[PDB]
Amino acid sequence: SDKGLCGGLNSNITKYTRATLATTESEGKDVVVVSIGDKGRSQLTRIESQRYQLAIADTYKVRVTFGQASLIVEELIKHNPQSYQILFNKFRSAISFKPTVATILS
Amino acid sequence: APSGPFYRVAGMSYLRYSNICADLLRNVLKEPFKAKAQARQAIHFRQAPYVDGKAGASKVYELENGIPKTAN
Amino acid sequence: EAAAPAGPKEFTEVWNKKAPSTLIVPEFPSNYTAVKAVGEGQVHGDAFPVNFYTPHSILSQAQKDTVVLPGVDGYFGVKASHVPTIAQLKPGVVELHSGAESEKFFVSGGFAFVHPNGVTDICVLEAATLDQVDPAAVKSALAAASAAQPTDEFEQAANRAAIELYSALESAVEAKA
Repeated sequence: SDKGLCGGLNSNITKYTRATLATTESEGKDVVVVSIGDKGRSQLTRIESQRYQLAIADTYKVRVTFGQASLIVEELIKHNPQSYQILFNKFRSAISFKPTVATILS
Repeated sequence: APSGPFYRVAGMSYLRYSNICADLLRNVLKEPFKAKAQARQAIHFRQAPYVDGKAGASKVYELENGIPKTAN
Repeated sequence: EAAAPAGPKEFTEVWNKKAPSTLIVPEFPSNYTAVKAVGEGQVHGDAFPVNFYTPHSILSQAQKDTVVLPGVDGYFGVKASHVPTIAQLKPGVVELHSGAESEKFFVSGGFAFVHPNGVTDICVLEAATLDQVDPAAVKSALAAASAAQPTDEFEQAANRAAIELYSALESAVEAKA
């Protein structure tokens, strides 16, 4: 998120970051950690500060559009990895937000 | 120097090309639908590289008419 | 050629070895779609499921009998047990016919997959119906796009995309019934 009266939402997926960022490394690979939202740069540096390279913020200020999400994606293809990991909270209902890992191979 | 379609050999990604073609369709819509399509056209965010761990340097966007048609 | 036996079910069993045992497994986008590609069925004779999408709308998800898709080779049509297809589409008109009645969306380009189970998944960005397009300002910018071609090689493609979009948009307002 950008604003932070969320209630431990921005921390549960920072916790779920290293739960998948320690899991999928079986061979000592390069990882570029990116955060969308201003509450991500303040919490991902606490775990991985040497792999944290990009900070997108001010996203939800007007609205979220696909052209905006395109430009965020084109800045992610400047680096070309072999895989992408997107960590977010899936809005299932007003009560449950089960987090998702969505993966995109190059 | 890249090999492929006319956007890809010009250095442009497919996402930029497909959004330019999305942008130019919206400029041709009916006015009860052109301005509401201008809502999903706007780009407002900012970015910042983190080369060391806490450093700075960014790129802010207050774009309304769409994704930039010119060179990035 | 099969070095990584991945998948959603495999990721659950290995993630219980590296994460804490407090956390349950993250969800995956395979857990939210019930329609697959190689899963047999989903044609039902005449009318086949057409999932015509945008980023901002689900414009159709019920079944149709034929879809005229504007591929980059040319306009092709899909019947029910069509061959599996990954088709990049030009700016053109997707025609959704149900029978005697047909709805004509003009799209900006973006792919269309026909899956082996007969499911068509049109995936475009801006899919305007031609009822909400006006035929006046299309050539007002096409005449400008026919004039402004500098030596900018990035605008070499962006003006080319500008010309071919309005030119197909010119030709697809003329033949309306």
